[PDB]
Amino acid sequence: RKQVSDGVAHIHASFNNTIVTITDRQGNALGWATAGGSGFRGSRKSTPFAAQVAAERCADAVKEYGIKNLEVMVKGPGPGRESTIRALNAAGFRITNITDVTPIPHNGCRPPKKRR
Amino acid sequence: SELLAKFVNILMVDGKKSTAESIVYSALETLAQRSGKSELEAFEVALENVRPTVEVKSRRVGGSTYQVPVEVRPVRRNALAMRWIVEAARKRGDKSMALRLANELSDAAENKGTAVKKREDVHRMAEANKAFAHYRW
RNA sequence: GCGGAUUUAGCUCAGUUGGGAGAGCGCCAGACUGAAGAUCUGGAGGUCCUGUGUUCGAUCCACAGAAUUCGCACCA
Repeated sequence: RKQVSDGVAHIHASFNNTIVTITDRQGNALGWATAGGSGFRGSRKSTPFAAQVAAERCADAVKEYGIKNLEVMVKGPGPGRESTIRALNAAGFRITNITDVTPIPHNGCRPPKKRR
Repeated sequence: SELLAKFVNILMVDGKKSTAESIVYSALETLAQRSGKSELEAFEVALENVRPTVEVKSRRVGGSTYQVPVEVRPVRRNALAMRWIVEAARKRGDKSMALRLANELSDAAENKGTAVKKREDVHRMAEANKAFAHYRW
């Protein structure tokens, strides 16, 4: 009950399952959601649909906090990425700006077994 | 009505339409005597309640066969509704033929039984795989 | 000996507006699958420790008894 009114909408999109974490201008997450939090096991969570439900719920939960506008920050590729976005464009919030803050590293990290 | 003309054919075994229409119209007669409603109106509603909307098909997509939900066409819903009503009628235990149809058309409006179990089973298979909804087709 | 806790359908347990006996698992069947599995649905399954009393009616109150468990007490 801090009525943030405006904040940021982090979208951790991945091939495993997208996870949304709404926050304020500072960066303190007010609430989050994920396909797993929606009830999905682990294989169906990656679906773009499980991303829409996670985006809307993560949003609605924030509606309670009193937030109206948010800034989406997309990270990492994967199904449900664009789905989570449009899911946010709707709901009860106003997407003021979208940004692809996907890290995509430079040079000094040994890739995992799957990547090597 | 063409619907009634189509329903009398599925009850026509060995080409005896004269006797077929005899049991049909005799059912609508006893149907109005048992229920205070027009035989025609009580007939249509009976076929409307027995119709699926989304059917799940099996498809090999790369590795295994996934179940993808798909919409049904209006031409098959009429056939199934007609077929499942006559089969359920021949399942009743009343000797009178016209009576098996009259009661079935009534219970079909009340909704409950095996035909309903299959309706729920299919409705359950659907939505259960909502994770495959994006494949509307 | 004494006190506390516990004593519901096979198992594990919920159940105090006293007036519905119920859930999970299990068992059987159905659906599904080539089929088996898993999941979903359905059914069966209860002297609800025992007796008596209290009320119009008690699993759900009182009293008495029994069993389980625990602390304590006893132990040339």
